[PDB]
Amino acid sequence: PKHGKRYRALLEKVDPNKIYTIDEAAHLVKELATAKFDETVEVHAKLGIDPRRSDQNVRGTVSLPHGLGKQVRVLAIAKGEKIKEAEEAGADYVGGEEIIQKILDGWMDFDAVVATPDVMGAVGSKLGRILGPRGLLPNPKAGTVGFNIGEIIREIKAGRIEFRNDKTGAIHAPVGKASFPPEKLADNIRAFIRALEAHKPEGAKGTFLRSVYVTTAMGPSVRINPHS
RNA sequence: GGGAUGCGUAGGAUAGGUGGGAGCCUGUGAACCCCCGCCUCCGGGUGGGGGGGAGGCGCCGGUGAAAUACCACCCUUCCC
Ligand SMILES: [Cl-]
Ligand SMILES: [Cl-]
Ligand SMILES: [Mg+2]
Ligand SMILES: [Mg+2]
Ligand SMILES: [Mg+2]
Ligand SMILES: [Mg+2]
Ligand code: NA
Repeated sequence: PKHGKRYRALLEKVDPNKIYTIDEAAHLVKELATAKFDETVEVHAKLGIDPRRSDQNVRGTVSLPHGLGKQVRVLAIAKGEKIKEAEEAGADYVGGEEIIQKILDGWMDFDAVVATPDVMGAVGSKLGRILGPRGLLPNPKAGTVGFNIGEIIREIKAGRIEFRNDKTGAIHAPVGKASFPPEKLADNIRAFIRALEAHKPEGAKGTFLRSVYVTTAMGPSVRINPHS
C-alpha cells in the first residue's frame, strides 16, 4: 500500500473538505503527529502568482514568535574581522572563500547561509547553482547579505526564517514543532501568514492565498483559513 | 473523486519542483521468486495476485546542481 497503518489511522481524524480555522488546526496538530520524534509543523500555500515571472516572485522573512523549536544552524561566509563577528553572534560554522569548496564538496549542514558583500562574487560564481533556485544564495533582500553579519545572524538565532516560492507557484515553511502548545503553534502560523501577505506582489492576478494548509512532518494535512 | 506519469551525466538507479524529515515500513506479511494489468526514456517503473516467512528502507557514506525512506503543497503528461 501507499502508506503504513500508522499514517492510515490519521486519515480518519481530518476532514478532506473542511477548511479549518487556525485555532482548530493548532489543536488538531498533535493528534496528527504520531511519528516517533517531535514532528516539525509546516505551512503551505498555493499562491495567486505566475511563478515564471520574476516580478511576481515572493521572497521574504519573518521572525517566528516562538521559533522553529530546534537549534538553527547558520553558515556565515565572511572576510577579515567579520569572521569573529559572525562567531560571537552564535553562528555555528564561519569562514571565507575557503569554505566555498566545503559546500562544493557537499557539506550542507546548515539551515541558513549568510554572507558579507565582499565575498559574494565567489559565493555567487561557485555556490550559485547549489543555492540559487532554492533562494538560499545569500541575498540583500532576503536579508542574508550584509556587512552587519552579526546582526543578521542574531535575528536568525532569535527565530527569523526565510521563505521563497517554488517554480510551481507554491511556498512552504517550517513554523514549529507539534509538541508546541496550540496557542504557540497558532502564533507562529499567523506570523508566517502575515509575513507572506506582506510580500504579496503588486498587481498579481486573483486571490493571493489560493490555498493554505498546515501539516506535520509525517502526518496528513489540514486545509486552513489563513485569516482566522 | 480516484489512478497513472516524472529517467541528461555521475550514482545502487527512472532523482519532476519546492518545503518538511531522523527515522520509516513490516502476521494489515520484509528481502527474494513468479504471474497479470498498466506505463516505458527499453534501463526498468508501477498496481494487483501468488509463492516465501522476517526482514527491508532511510539517515550516515558515496555520486551529484540537487539525495533517496517518510510526509506536504504543487506542476507536467495521460487514464478511468
Ligand atoms: Cl550592509
Ligand atoms: Cl486554504
Ligand atoms: Mg522532496
Ligand atoms: Mg534536507
Ligand atoms: Mg518506510
Ligand atoms: Mg503467502
Ligand atoms: Na509534511
